[PDB]
Amino acid sequence: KLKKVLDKLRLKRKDISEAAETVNKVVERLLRRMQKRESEFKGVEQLNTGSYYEHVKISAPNEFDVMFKLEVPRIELQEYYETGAFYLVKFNPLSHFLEGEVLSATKMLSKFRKIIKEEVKEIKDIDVSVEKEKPGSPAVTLLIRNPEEISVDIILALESKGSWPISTKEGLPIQGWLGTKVRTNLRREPFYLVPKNAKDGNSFQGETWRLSFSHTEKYILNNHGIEKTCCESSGAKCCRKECLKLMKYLLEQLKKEFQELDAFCSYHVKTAIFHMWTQDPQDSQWDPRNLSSCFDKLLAFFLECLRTEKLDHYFIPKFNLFSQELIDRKSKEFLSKKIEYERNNGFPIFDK
Amino acid sequence: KLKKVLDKLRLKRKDISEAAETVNKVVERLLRRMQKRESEFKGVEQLNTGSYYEHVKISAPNEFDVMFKLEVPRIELQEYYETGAFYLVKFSHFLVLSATKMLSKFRKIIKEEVKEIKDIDVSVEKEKPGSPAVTLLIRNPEEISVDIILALESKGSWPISTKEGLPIQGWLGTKVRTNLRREPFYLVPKNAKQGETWRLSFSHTEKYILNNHGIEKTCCESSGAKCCRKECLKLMKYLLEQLKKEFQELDAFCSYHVKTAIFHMWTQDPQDSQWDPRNLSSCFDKLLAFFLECLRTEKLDHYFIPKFNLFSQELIDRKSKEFLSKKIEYERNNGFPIFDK
DNA sequence: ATCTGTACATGTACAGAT
DNA sequence: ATCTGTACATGTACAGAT
DNA sequence: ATCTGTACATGTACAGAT
DNA sequence: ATCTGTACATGTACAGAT
Ligand SMILES: Nc1nc2c(ncn2[C@@H]2O[C@H](COP(=O)(O)O[C@@H]3[C@H](O)[C@@H](COP(=O)(O)OP(=O)(O)OP(=O)(O)O)O[C@H]3n3cnc4c(=O)[nH]c(N)nc43)[C@@H](O)[C@H]2O)c(=O)[nH]1
Ligand SMILES: Nc1nc2c(ncn2[C@@H]2O[C@H](COP(=O)(O)O[C@@H]3[C@H](O)[C@@H](COP(=O)(O)OP(=O)(O)OP(=O)(O)O)O[C@H]3n3cnc4c(=O)[nH]c(N)nc43)[C@@H](O)[C@H]2O)c(=O)[nH]1
Ligand SMILES: [Mn+2]
Ligand SMILES: [Mn+2]
Ligand SMILES: [Mn+2]
Ligand SMILES: [Mn+2]
Ligand SMILES: [Zn+2]
Ligand SMILES: [Zn+2]
Repeated sequence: KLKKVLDKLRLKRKDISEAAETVNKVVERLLRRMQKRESEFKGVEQLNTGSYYEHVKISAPNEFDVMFKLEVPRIELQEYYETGAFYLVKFNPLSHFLEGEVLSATKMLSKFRKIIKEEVKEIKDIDVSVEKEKPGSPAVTLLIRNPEEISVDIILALESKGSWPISTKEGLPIQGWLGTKVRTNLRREPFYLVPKNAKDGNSFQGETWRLSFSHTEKYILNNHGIEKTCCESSGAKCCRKECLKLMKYLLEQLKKEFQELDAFCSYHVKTAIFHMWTQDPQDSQWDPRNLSSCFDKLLAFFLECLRTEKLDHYFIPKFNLFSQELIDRKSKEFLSKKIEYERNNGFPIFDK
Repeated sequence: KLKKVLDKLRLKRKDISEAAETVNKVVERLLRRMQKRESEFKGVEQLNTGSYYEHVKISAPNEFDVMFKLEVPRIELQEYYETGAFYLVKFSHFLVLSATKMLSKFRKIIKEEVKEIKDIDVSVEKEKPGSPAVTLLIRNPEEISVDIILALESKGSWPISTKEGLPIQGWLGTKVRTNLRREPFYLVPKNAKQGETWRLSFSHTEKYILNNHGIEKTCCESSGAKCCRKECLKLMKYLLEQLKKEFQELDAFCSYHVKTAIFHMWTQDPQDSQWDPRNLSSCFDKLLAFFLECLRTEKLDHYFIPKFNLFSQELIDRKSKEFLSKKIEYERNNGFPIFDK
């Protein structure tokens, strides 16, 4: 039923290995070049993030997310107009990206990008170009034409080892689920800043960064139970990741047909399900035999977020991803009707 | 009932503070002398172990265990007569690495430093053979002992005899196990019974387990449910201590026996709900039953070293074991009279 | 001669394949 | 049920540098 | 290399509520 | 009698500074 859908969504070991071998070649080579010279990004380290590395990538192994993180000691953060998620950075190889002590995201991203393009240019091993910059994106995106099309977001990131910013104090409400020790430990890991890089025309546009908890989200996905043995070989298997996939698929399929859904992304579904997992902590509430009622209750939750125009960042409570400012009421009522319809007619869109 | 017993066993915030301040003074000072002065034990680091640091110490804060661990480069181990737990070490004034030679110098230093402490009342206990410890007796108005335990630290994968040990897969899980087994392992100068023999120590791992003892991550946390696993451990420790005070026939038994047994019980009964505080009685009782079966069958395997039987004939006489069986059985079947002294 | 950043060596969880 | 490739963590060997 | 500052877990003690 | 909330105490990991 939904079992058969997940079978379709299941990646193939063969495709995984073909995609993985090529992607690793390129990434490895880019990462070397960032140190290989007296470059401003020497010391940058690699951290694989996103769905593929969380084992929730569906349909094909054709999008990979990688974080090129750089430790910046001695950092002063200033929150950008109470938004919660956006900051200026202040205070050395970075010398050339400063705006009198302020660190320009776009200056740094540009140099990062220029290097990447140069390195890609000198790869006649594999078929690979760099995608035209999209505004409001921190990524340098590689398009690889293995006989199959594969995208890789290379994401520049600052790494701070200090305590997380105050706006996250009330975030990550895992106490009743994964517990206090997991939370304290996670919050001792560093936090990450990535360029916002929009070209809206607003003040500080080019010097604004945004927080990233991709590393933490990865730990959670791969350690998702109240019982330590959830999904392990001497444990009981849950259906938490399976729900995540199914919901990801509903949004993808809808997004490929209807352009009224451009404002929506998978991060919305991931955020929503983090909330659901907090709300329903017990592994027994995600029993595989209850895949249907579980997926259904996730859908119901998501619709309520759309209806009430409210879906809080899981790490930054005050930052509403479903604000009027970010997504139109119309866009939200439109997605509400499409989800409601699919739900009440057997999920036609799963058969396409 | 047994709730009332635990109250008696509960340490007092005041005594904890007084004992802790004095113990830390001494340990801090010993640790400095090992490093800040040019000794063979130059890079030695501190790691607190045992009941007090596991929060299972009963009655009084009067015995403290501390490990002075030393990072020692790539070493070769060779198993001492198949026991599983005892090894010779190989590859500087202690050379094959003699446990006794090393322990002696370690001890000499400690004695010298203790000698020049006019701050606090503190002597060094007469050496007990087949003990890895230098034991300090501190006469705060209250008597307090501190085992300073020399330990070699190896970063290599654990020895082959432990491959089948630490059977936590159905309890704490495979990820916890793999991770724990990536931590280093420790060799302690316990003389085996000879003089160049070390013994493995998993005090660091036992500490993680005591403080992360549930199948649910929230066991005993502030947004979790409280279990009675540590309470059973205390109760069983107390039964053994009280019995040991009365009967010399029980000199061969120690709390490590009880701790080992309960590790097995926790493995056998993984679910936090099987250690519900409302079931303190049935839980303690089933622990007793398990321990008697170990005594009856003369078998209690080291939790980390399966082939090493702590209840072998070679280590404890049949008579000693039948004697403890009768005493435990009696206490059990008459409401634990011994808990009222 | 010693030291070291880099690459290899070892081990295992996760999940896909048989 | 067993087997197998990938990703990821930690230990160690070593050519090139000091 | 060593030390201090910070944050929070695991305790204990006790009052007021259930 | 037990539970819940607060205060008070110790232990411990790690970052940033010296
Ligand atoms: N892969 C992917 N790309 C999408 C999706 N919807 C739109 N896009 C593309 O994103 C570009 C513009 O950026 P955006 O802000 O609209 O989209 C981001 C981000 O790209 C998307 C999720 O992408 P991901 O990080 O690769 O996701 P993951 O690996 O978890 O799953 P999968 O890739 O399999 O879907 O979500 C948006 N987003 C918004 N806020 C955040 C945030 O804080 N973190 C992250 N990680 N993403 C965020 C355009 O090219 C557009 O086409 C989509 O569903 N998937
Ligand atoms: N504290 C204590 N001392 C005891 C006990 N029974 C006997 N002793 C004294 O130890 C001397 C040496 O004999 P032993 O080798 O049989 O004793 C050891 C060890 O002393 C004892 C447990 O001591 P601990 O490590 O301080 O205990 P823990 O901190 O877990 O709890 P607590 O101190 O609250 O009881 O058990 C014996 N033992 C045997 N194998 C091991 C092992 O692998 N590890 C450890 N740690 N101990 C082991 C005798 O002369 C006597 O005076 C006793 O119950 N407690
Ligand atoms: Mn992705
Ligand atoms: Mn992406
Ligand atoms: Mn002890
Ligand atoms: Mn001791
Ligand atoms: Zn699971
Ligand atoms: Zn517990």
